Amino acid sequence: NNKAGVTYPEIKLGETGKDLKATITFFNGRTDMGLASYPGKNWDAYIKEFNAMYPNITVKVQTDSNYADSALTRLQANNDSWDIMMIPAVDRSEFSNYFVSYGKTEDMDKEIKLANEKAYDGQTYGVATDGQTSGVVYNAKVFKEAGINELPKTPEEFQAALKAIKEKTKAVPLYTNFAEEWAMGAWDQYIGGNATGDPKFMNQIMPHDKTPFAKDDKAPDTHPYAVYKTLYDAVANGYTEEDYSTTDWESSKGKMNNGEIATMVLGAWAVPQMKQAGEHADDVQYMPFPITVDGKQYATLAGNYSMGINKNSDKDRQEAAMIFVKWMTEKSGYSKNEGGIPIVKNDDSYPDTYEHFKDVELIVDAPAKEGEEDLFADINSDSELGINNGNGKKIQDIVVDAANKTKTIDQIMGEWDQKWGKAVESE
Ligand SMILES: OC[C@H]1O[C@@H](O[C@H]2[C@H](O)[C@H](O)[C@H](O[C@H]3[C@H](O)[C@H](O)[C@H](O)O[C@@H]3CO)O[C@@H]2CO)[C@@H](O)[C@@H](O)[C@@H]1O
Repeated sequence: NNKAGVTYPEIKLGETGKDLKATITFFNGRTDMGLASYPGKNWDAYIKEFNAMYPNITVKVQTDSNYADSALTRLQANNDSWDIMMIPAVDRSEFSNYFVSYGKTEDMDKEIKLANEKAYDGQTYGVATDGQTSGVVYNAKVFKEAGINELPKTPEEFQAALKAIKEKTKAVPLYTNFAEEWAMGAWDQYIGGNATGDPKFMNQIMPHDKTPFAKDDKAPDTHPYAVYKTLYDAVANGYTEEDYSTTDWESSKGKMNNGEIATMVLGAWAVPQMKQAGEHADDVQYMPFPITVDGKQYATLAGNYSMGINKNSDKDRQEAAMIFVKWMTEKSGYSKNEGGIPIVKNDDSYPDTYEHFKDVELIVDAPAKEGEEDLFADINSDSELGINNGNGKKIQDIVVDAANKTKTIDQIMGEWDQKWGKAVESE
């Protein structure tokens, strides 16, 4: 939907669009970085640097809490109040209904990592702010006070860790952030590569499997089951916060930094935010999610939120926005301050955030089989599980079910399997 016909591979930073005078609006969920008190480089700091190269492209930022729903509402508004947003849970087959293409996916694949993540039909509609993994944020000082001198790598070792933390320390062993739906929905992030070591599990096995959530009796501490059982067991064993209904996200950052929370199950993007939330940065560390597959640990490599451009925006703003995105990708250093993997395609660097990952194999999810690019998304929709789509409510239900002992983890996963397998048959 490119009005200026300028594509991302064609943009020569500091040359292209130097004649443009426009104001563009950047809508994202980093409310922290919209504040003057951000304990790092905030948005204005980046924009000031961008303006040294493009002084006549004014970039303004808007941010919203509960971004996952606000962005969806903003797309329904169908207006010009934004030029760049972080793409929300829009299906691939709908990208071209909202966003401007950055180019052919085969061209963008020479420029960025993950060019086919936010893509459809050979066109790329999203550029990730950085590369992400999911793991566990943990306070190493708390871990030392509890006698834990090596990181758990399996679910049983993880629960034993939580038992030691609760026994020997005052830290909340694992904080759920139940009250944040996105924080609960983030458990979906662990069920593919992390849990199976198989890049083909998410997009090629799950849409052809009626029971992806059942326990794997050949390796019962692997596969999606083991992921969600970890959460179930943390709550049921009494290793989480006393009141799940009153969790608070912003204050949990400080509590992790000061050793009042021992672990939180979050992506790498969360580590600098909590390192910075207090004076004890060096106690806040990042570990692989504790699953091991045949002696090895794996982490899915997938994008953070991707930057998408409004097809409503006029010709000048579309191009200015593409120039800003390219500047964020190639120049800003944002990935390096926000716990990110750089998105420039053949940048092999990585922040110190991954210093416990030296033995971990990062694997990008395989795409769908040729011809089934929509099969997973359709199954997900029919089943209403919303896997990796923001449905945190299904995760909240586990916390409630575990805390109240109304259902076993197996009953819950069987219920998911019924809904998923019915959807699989429908499509
Ligand atoms: O699931 C989509 C996407 O989620 C990414 O993680 C997001 C969170 O979903 C959430 O939006 C979080 O918002 C925070 C923000 O980082 C900061 O802490 C601010 O103060 O508070 C808000 C919550 O109100 O931001 C992270 C990072 O964008 C990430 O897990 C992706 O891999 C994933 O696809």
